[PDB]
Amino acid sequence: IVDRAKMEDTLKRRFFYDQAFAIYGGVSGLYDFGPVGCALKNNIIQTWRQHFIQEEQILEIDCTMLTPEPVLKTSGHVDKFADFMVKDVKNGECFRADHLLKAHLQKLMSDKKCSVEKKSEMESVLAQLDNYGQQELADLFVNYNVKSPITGNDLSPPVSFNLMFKTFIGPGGNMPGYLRPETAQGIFLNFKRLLEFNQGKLPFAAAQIGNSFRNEISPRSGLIRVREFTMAEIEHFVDPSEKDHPKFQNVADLHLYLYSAKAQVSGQSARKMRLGDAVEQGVINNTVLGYFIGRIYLYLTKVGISPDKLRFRQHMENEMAHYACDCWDAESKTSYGWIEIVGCADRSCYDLSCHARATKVPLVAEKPYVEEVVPNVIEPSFGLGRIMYTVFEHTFHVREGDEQRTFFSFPAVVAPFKCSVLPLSQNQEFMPFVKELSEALTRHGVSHKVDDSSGSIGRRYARTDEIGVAFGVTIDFDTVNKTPHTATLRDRDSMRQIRAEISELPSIVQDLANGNITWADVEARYPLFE
Amino acid sequence: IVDRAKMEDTLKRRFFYDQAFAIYGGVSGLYDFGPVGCALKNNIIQTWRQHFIQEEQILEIDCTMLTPEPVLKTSGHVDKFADFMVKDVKNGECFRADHLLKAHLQKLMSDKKCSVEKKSEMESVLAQLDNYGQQELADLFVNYNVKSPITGNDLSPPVSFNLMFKTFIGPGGNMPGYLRPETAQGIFLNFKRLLEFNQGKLPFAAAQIGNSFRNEISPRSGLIRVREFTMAEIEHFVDPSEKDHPKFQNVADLHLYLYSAKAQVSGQSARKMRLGDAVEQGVINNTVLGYFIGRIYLYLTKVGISPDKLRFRQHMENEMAHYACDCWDAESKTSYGWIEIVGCADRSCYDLSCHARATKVPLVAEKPYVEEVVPNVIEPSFGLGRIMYTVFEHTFHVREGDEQRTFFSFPAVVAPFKCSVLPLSQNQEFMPFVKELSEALTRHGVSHKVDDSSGSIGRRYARTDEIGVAFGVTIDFDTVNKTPHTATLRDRDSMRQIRAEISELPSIVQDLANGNITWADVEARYPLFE
Ligand SMILES: Nc1ncnc2c1ncn2[C@@H]1O[C@@H](COP(=O)(O)OP(=O)(O)OP(=O)(O)OP(=O)(O)OC[C@@H]2O[C@@H](n3cnc4c(N)ncnc43)[C@H](O)[C@H]2O)[C@H](O)[C@H]1O
Ligand SMILES: Nc1ncnc2c1ncn2[C@@H]1O[C@@H](COP(=O)(O)OP(=O)(O)OP(=O)(O)OP(=O)(O)OC[C@@H]2O[C@@H](n3cnc4c(N)ncnc43)[C@H](O)[C@H]2O)[C@H](O)[C@H]1O
Repeated sequence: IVDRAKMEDTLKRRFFYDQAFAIYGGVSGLYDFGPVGCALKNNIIQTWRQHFIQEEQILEIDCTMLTPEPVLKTSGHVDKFADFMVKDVKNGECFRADHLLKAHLQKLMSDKKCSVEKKSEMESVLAQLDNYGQQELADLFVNYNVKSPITGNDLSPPVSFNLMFKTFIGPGGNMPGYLRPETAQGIFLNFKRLLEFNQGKLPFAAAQIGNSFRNEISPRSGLIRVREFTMAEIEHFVDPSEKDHPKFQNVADLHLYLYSAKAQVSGQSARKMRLGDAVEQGVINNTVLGYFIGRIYLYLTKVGISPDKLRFRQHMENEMAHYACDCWDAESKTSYGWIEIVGCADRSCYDLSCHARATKVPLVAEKPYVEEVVPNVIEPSFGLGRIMYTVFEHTFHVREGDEQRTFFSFPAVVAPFKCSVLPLSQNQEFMPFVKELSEALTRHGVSHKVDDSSGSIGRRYARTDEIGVAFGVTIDFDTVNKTPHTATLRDRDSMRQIRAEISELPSIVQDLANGNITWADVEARYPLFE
Repeated sequence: IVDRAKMEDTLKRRFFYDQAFAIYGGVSGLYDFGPVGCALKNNIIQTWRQHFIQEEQILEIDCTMLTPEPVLKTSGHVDKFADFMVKDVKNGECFRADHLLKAHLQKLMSDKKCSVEKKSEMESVLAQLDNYGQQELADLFVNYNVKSPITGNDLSPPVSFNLMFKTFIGPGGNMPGYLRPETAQGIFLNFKRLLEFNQGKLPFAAAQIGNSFRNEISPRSGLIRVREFTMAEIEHFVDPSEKDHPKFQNVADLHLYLYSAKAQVSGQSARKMRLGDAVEQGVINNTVLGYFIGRIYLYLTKVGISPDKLRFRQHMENEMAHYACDCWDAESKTSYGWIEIVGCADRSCYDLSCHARATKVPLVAEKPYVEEVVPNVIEPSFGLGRIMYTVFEHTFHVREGDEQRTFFSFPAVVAPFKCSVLPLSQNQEFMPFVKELSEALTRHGVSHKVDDSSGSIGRRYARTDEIGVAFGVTIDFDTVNKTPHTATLRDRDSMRQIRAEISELPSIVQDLANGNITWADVEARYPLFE
C-alpha cells in the first residue's frame, strides 16, 4: 500500500522525472528525467551492466532506431503488433479496449450491489482478458455494455490499432518505416557477424541498451505506460537441444513466487516454490530459462524491488506475443496492480528463420558430423523505465514526524549519491577538513556531494533523505577542535548517528555501501551519538 | 592523406560499425556499432563525461526524443531547418543542392582545361556556398549548369527540403510531431526548474547525451552524414553582461588554428594564434566562448584527433543557423575535407525568449536592486558520431610490412581495451600466472582481455593491433620457469617489447595508460627484449 499523491509530488518536485514539454501542456506518455533522476537512471543501467554484460560475457552492439518497414514486416510486427482501441462515436477519444472493459467490471464488482454470484465470474473475465481475441473482445463489449469513462457516450467497436510509430526515411515516401518498438530485431539482423565473434559456437549471448518507441493509445499510467523508453534486451542464443544452462545451480536455491499458466486457468494463487524444483515438475521448462529468472530476480532485488511484491507469471496459451511460444514475466505489485517490469520470452526459432527466409540469406550455426541448427533465442527484456518506477514505490517511506518528511530507501548501489558530507560553518576552520574527507572518499569510490544548502543540521538531512542519499557525515566544531578529530556518520534509514574519528570514515562508508558491514556493526565498534 | 578503402574495410570487417539492415540492402545514413565499436563509443562518451559534466559541474537531464510540432515551430525549426534539394525531372533522385553544385566546379577546376583565370573564382563560389540563399543558389544552378551526377539528366530547381522527421503522437493525427534534430530544445523547455537547482544564479550549465535524428537527403558520406546519431550538447547559461569566464586563463595559452569570418571573405589562410590573444584582437568575442574552445580542443586532442588536422572556422554572416548570431566550429581535416565535429554556437537569447513568448510563460533569472535578465546561452554541440570517425582516420596506420597489417593508435583512454594479456600454451602451468595478472590489472583499473585466438605470438598481436589495443603482456615459459618470473610488455605502436618481472607489471601498464610514464622510460628502467 503506497501513496501515489505524496510521491508523484515528491518525485516531480525533486526533479527525478516530470512531464515533457511542460510549458506546452505536456504530451502524455512522454516524461523527462531531471538530474537526480539521471543519476539514478544511470546507476541502474550501470548495475544492470555488471549483473549481465559483465558476468555472462555478453556481446554488446548499438543498433539504429529508425527501421524500414520491410524489416518489421518480416518479423510480423506490421501485422500482429497493437492494442484494441475503441472510441465513442461522439468525438475521437480513443481507449485501449482491453483496459477500458477491465475498468468496467472493476466498478461492478466493487459496487456493493453485486451478487456474491456475479462478482466471482467478472473476475473470470478479467483473469482471461489478454487472451480474448478480436471476436470475444467485440462481443463482451456488447454484454457488460461498455461506454466512454468520461461522459458515457457510445464507444464504436474494438479495432486493431498498431502501436508502432510511422515515418519516411529519406525524401519522398518510397521508403516508409517505423521506430523500432524493441531492440532485438537488430541483434538478429546482425546474427552472422555476431556468431562470428564467438567462434561460431553456441551458447553466446548478444545485447543492447537503448531506446524503443511505443505509441500507446491512452498513456494514463505515468512512468508505467510511456510512449518512449530506455530498455535493455539480451539475446541469448543457445542450441535447440542444449537448453541446459552451465550455471543454473548458482540460482536454483532462490525461493521465488511463481504463477504457472495452469495456476491461472486453474484459478489458484501463485506459489513460493524454488527454482531447482519449479523446473523439476515441468513448470519452468528447461534450466537456461530458469537461470535468467534467477538473475533477473537478483538484479531486481539488488536494485531495490522488494522480494514480497515481485512474482513471475507465465503467459496464457494465446496471450502470447506474435513472436513466441513459451514465456515468463517479472511482475511487480504496485499501486497500479501487478505490472510486468522484465519480460522474459522463449521465442524458440521464430525471429531468425523469418528473416533468413525473406532475405534469401542463410542464418545458422554448427555443432559436432557437424550439423546446422537454428539456435533457440531466449530473450530477457528489461524496461528500465518501469523498473525504476517499481523501485520508487517499493522504497518510498514517510518518516514518523508530523512534519511529513519522506525518504526513499535505495540500495547504496543506485542512490543518486552514496554519502553526503556536511559541515556546519563554511569557514577555513572546516575546509582543510572537508577537503580531505571528499578526496579520501573519492579514493575509496564512494560517490558524494558536500552539503551547502543552509538550515539546521537536521533540516539539511531532510533534503539528503528525500533523494535517498545513503549516508551522511556531519562535521562539527568538535571535529575541528577536539583531538582526535571525530565526525558524525548518519544512516539514512534509522537517522541514528555514529561518532568515529574522521580519517577512518572513508573506509567505513565504503564497507557500508558495498554490503561489507551492517549498520549495527558500527554501533558495536564505535560510540553512539544522539 | 588517409586511405578510405583499406580502413572502411578494416573497420567494417572488425565490426566497429557497419551498414544497418545489411541483409536487406541497408538504409544509407544508418549504421550499427559492433562490440569493439561500442566499447570505443562508450569510452569516448565516458571521457567527454569527465572533461565536461564532471569538471564544470554540469546539470544533466535526459529529455524525450519525440517532439510535438508546436515546440519545434516556436524555435523556428518547422521553418528554417533544411537543405536545398533538387532532382532530375526524369526520376525522383534527390540531391542536397548545396553539395551537388560544389561537386560540379570541383570537376571543372580539377580538369586541366581550366584557365588559371576561371579556376580562381569557382573557388570564390565554393568558399561562399553555405551563404548563397534561395535565389543565388537557384541562379548559379543555371550558370555552371548543374545536371545529375549519375546519367546527367536535368535537375529541377532548388527547393527547401526540411530535414526533420515527421510522425504523429497518439492515434489520429491531431497531434503531429517530429524527432528532435537536436537536444537543447529540451534543456530550455525545462529552464525554470534547471535555474532552480543553481539557486537561481548564473552561470550554470545544463546538458544532455542522447540521440538526434536528421533525415539527410543524400547520405553518401558514411559515418560522417548519418540519419541518426548520438550527440552531446551543453547549454551554458551565462549573464548577458558577465560574458567573462572564471577559468579562461586555464586555456588561453593553447595555440590553435583559427580562421575568422574575415579570414574567409578576405580569402586568406587560417592562422595559428593563441586564445588569450585571439580574444584580445576582437576575433573570438568574449572569454567564455574562448574557454570552451580551449576545452573542446583538449578533449579532441585527448581522445585522438591530432593537433595538425583540427581548426576553428567561424561562420559567415548568413551561413548562420536560424537560432544564432555568432558561432565557431571545430573542423577536422579528413579524407572528406574539413568537416565540423563540434559545433559551438552563441545563440544569445534566441531560443529562450521564443519559447517564453509562445507559451505566455516567464523565463528569467535575477542578479544584484535585483534585475531580471534573459541569460545568453553558449552551446557546445558534440557529434560523437563524427568525432569517432575523425579519430578513426587520424590514428589509422599501416605497419611497414609487405603483409599489410594495420594498427589504430588510440589514446589508452579510448582503446577498446587498454592491455591484452597473452600466454602461449593453455595449460595449468600458465593459469596460476595468467589468473593473477588479470585480477592484478583489475585492481589497478586497466581494462583488459586474455588472448585466446591461436596463432604465433606475433600473429596474435596483429589482431590486438587492428583494434588499437594499447599494450600487451606476453607470458611465456621463462615466466613460468625462470625465477623471478618475467613477462613481456609490448607497446602497440613500436612493437618494441620489455622484459620485467610479472608482479610489477600491473602498476606499469597503469602508469603507462594514465600518461604517468613514457614508453622510453620503461626501456630505461627495465631490460629490452627482441
Ligand atoms: N492474443 C494477443 N495477441 C497479440 N497481442 C496480445 C495478445 N494478448 C496480449 N497481447 C499483448 O498486447 C500488447 C500490449 O503491449 P504494451 O502496450 O507494450 O504493454 P504490455 O503488454 O503490458 O507489455 P509487454 O509484455 O508487451 O512488453 P514487451 O514484451 O513488448 O517488452 C518488454 C517490456 O517493455 C517495457 N514496456 C513495454 N511497454 C511499455 C510502456 N508503454 N511503458 C514503459 N515500458 C514499457 C516493459 O517494462 C518490459 O516488460 C503486447 O504487445 C501483446 O503481447
Ligand atoms: N543561410 C543558411 N540558412 C539556413 N541554413 C543554412 C544556411 N547556410 C548553411 N546552412 C546550414 O544547412 C544545414 C545543414 O545541416 P546538416 O545537414 O546537419 O549538416 P551541417 O551543416 O554540416 O552540420 P551543422 O553545422 O548544421 O550541425 P549542427 O549545428 O546542427 O549541430 C552540431 C553537429 O551535429 C552533428 N551532425 C549534424 N549532422 C550530422 C550528420 N548528418 N551526421 C552525423 N553528425 C551530424 C555534427 O557532428 C555536429 O557538429 C544547417 O542546419 C544550416 O545551418
